[PDB]
Amino acid sequence: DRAATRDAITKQISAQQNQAAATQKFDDMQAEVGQRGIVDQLRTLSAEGRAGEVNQILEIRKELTGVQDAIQNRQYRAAGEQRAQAAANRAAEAHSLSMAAGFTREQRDELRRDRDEAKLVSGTIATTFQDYDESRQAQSEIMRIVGKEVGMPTDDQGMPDMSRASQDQLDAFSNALNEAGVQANTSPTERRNAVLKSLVDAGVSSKGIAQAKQEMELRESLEGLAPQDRTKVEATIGAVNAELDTLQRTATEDYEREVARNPFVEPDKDPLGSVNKIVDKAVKSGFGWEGDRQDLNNMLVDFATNGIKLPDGRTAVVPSKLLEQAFNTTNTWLFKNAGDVEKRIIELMTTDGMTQMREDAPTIRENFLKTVSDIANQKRSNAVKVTRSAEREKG
Amino acid sequence: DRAATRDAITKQISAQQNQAAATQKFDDMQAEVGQRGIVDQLRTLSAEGRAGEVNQILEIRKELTGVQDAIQNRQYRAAGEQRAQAAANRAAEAHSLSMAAGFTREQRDELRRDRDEAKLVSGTIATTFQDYDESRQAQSEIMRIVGKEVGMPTDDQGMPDMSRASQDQLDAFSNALNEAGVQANTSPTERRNAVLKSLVDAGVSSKGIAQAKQEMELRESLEGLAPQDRTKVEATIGAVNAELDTLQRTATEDYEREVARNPFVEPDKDPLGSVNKIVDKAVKSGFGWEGDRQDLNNMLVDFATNGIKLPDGRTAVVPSKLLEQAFNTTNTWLFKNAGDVEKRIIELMTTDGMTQMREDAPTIRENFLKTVSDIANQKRSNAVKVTRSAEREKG
Repeated sequence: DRAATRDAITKQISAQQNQAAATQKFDDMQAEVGQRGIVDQLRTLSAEGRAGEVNQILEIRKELTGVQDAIQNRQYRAAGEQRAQAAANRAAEAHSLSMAAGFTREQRDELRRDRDEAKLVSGTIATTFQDYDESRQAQSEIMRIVGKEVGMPTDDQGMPDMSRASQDQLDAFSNALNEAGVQANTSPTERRNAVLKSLVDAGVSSKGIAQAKQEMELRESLEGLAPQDRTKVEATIGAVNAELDTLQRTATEDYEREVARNPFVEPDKDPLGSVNKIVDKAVKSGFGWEGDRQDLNNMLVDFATNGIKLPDGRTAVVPSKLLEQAFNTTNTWLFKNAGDVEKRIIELMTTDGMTQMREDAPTIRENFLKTVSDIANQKRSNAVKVTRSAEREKG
Repeated sequence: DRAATRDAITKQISAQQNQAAATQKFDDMQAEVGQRGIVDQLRTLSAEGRAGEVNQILEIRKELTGVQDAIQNRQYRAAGEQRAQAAANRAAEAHSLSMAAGFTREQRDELRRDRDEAKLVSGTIATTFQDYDESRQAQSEIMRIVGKEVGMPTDDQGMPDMSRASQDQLDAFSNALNEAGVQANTSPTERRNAVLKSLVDAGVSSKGIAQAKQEMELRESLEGLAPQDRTKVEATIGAVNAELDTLQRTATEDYEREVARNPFVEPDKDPLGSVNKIVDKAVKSGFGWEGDRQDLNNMLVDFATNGIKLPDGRTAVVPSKLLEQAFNTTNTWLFKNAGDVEKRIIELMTTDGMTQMREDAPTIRENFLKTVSDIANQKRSNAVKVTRSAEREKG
């Protein structure tokens, strides 16, 4: 548990509560309390994935090949995006842990703050849209009932067809609206300002506000499109983002392989419980500490918790397999006292190649974070440009 | 493990990281993460093999014999090429190990460097094409959807037929492009310059750059061809390379038989653990070392690791079966002390025929390497000439 005093906690903590609320709301929505729709998986992680799920809800070899190709492309893109996001989250957590040596915000927590603001924006927008959808369906019930009562050309969804509805056809709906209902449906403006206020309540930099406004314009444009036109637009967006996706995924495999090579770039809390077995290797037919197994365990967990005092004047946490290979010598009789083993680990951590790898780890970590941030920014930028160009061209 | 200090490592190490990245990317692509295409094996080792796999994806006795003949010829050529490549790789590794006696680059590592540059070029180009293919399919989804919407003559692939598409037919695609999409697809230029920069990042001699440019021109020409015309062109390339393939394969059997004859041309790390059994033959009813089994093992592994001091002033590593036949005499009582057995092996390695075979091994090894390099260069040269001539003749 944490016993630290919050005190002012002006930033990164109100955002923490807001992101906790967003996560619990997403979990509750995914749990599907009661009976609802979502026949398919309906992950709704992103706009492209949500459009793919909607399509899933919806000569012969032509369509047989086309449907399969669409499914394969959508699944590949979504899997790549989600794996990249998870890897970036893990890398950001590792970078924050590494920087937390020594509320000490600096550039690392600045990057953390902007990424968390983006995550908060995305979660809040998804929650707002999900909440709106239920009201849309509830009101569409009455739109369909009224349309059937007066009688308009309708399809499986029940709402009168936009293309087939003439002015006289829409006159029945106008008369019904004049009669009762009073459903203004003006939310497409009020909505975003409300969200803005919530963001103002949370505290967001101008970049996050711009991202939220762009998400509003693109989401409203997408909602205004017909299902077929919406699918066409989202698939064109996927095509124009394909090269960015390929660059992002390739960078992710490169950086995760580098992580697999480097323990310093990614620590782990599991080996904190592993070190005990190494203690056993100091006892079985071996001359180690003079009956100081508890002392050895305490000093090893301290070293794996706070780190060794590097001679340069810094403190670095020793990883697991480097520690065990340092302990595993040709004959254990050489390493008996605590001073000897700490001198051994100190001199081994000061290896030239090991040192170079140590200061290489944060650089590659921050490069990975910067690259994924730039990839996301470029994806959003090309998406907003294409969507606004299409909207202008249509009308 | 290796504890050497990298320090500058300007060459052959950045290339090492790049080739490691290429190999892991190839392994990941071959693993087929998730669901994708590639109904057949789809090895995609070379252009000819990839074309054969594509054909595999695609009176009566006429076609029955023709398909079988095509499959047999393609399989034979691909198997010969891959076996030759593997044998050449093993020979190059053995030559590097032999030269490493005594970062000592010389002509052997110059040949290694140029071969590694060629391998890096091939791997990077294959990875770039594989990455591009997914985007091509994703965008072809929308091209097919739009073409079906407006309505062009189409086949199982879904894209409108090039020959059947008139100017008026392509006017629908032009209007759709003016409408939305904004898919420039200008990569066929930017792509290669990007690769060039990566090569500039890696560090490549001018010959490698020329090879990469030729691979670009031939790959783009192949991509521009129709499937039937592409098959015709690749089969003509195989026919014009058939004599080079025959020369290459015959040279490979000759040189691998010579390797089977000569241990000096190809050592092995396995007998390093085998020598121990010979030690047993020195104990069972035999007068050998005076209780120095560990000393004998240490001296034998040293001899098989660093080599014996030849009287000429050089150091050569003794092979396995020559060693065991040196030890296996008519009566083991003659060879008891270490000095006697080392004198025996020294005088046996100085045999006139054995010596001649010793200096014959590197010569035949480098001849094999030069021959395979020339075969590859001539194959690429005739391929580029035929492809450019065909491209000029078509248009």
